[PDB]
Amino acid sequence: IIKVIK
Amino acid sequence: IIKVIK
Amino acid sequence: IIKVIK
Amino acid sequence: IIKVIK
Amino acid sequence: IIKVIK
Amino acid sequence: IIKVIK
Amino acid sequence: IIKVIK
Amino acid sequence: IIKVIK
Amino acid sequence: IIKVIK
Amino acid sequence: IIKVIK
Amino acid sequence: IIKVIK
Amino acid sequence: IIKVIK
Amino acid sequence: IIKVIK
Amino acid sequence: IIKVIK
Amino acid sequence: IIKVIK
Amino acid sequence: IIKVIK
Amino acid sequence: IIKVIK
Amino acid sequence: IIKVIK
Repeated sequence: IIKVIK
Repeated sequence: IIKVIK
Repeated sequence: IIKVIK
Repeated sequence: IIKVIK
Repeated sequence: IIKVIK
Repeated sequence: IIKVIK
Repeated sequence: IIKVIK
Repeated sequence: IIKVIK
Repeated sequence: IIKVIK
Repeated sequence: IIKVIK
Repeated sequence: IIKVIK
Repeated sequence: IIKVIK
Repeated sequence: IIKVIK
Repeated sequence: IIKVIK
Repeated sequence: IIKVIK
Repeated sequence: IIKVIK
Repeated sequence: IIKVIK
Repeated sequence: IIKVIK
C-alpha cells in the first residue's frame, strides 16, 4: 500500500 | 495498491 | 490497483 | 485495475 | 480494467 | 504501508 | 509502516 | 514504524 | 519505532 | 501510457 | 506512465 | 511513473 | 516515481 | 521516489 | 526518497 | 531519505 | 536521513 | 541522521 499526495 | 494525487 | 489523479 | 484522471 | 479520463 | 504528503 | 509529511 | 514531519 | 519532527 | 502484461 | 507485469 | 512487477 | 517488486 | 522489494 | 527491502 | 532492510 | 537494518 | 542495526 502506497499513498502519495503532492 | 497505489494511490497518487498531484 | 492503481489510481492516479493529476 | 488502473484508473487515471488528468 | 483500465479507465482513463483526460 | 507508505504514506507521503508533500 | 512509513509516514512522511513535508 | 517511521514517522517524520518536516 | 522512529519519530522525528523538524 | 499504460502497458500491462498478465 | 504505468507499466505492470503480473 | 509507476512500475510494478508481481 | 514508484517502483515495486513483489 | 519510492522503491520497494518484497 | 524511500527505499525498502523486506 | 529513508532506507530500510528487514 | 534514516537508515535501518533488522 | 539516524542509523540503526538490530
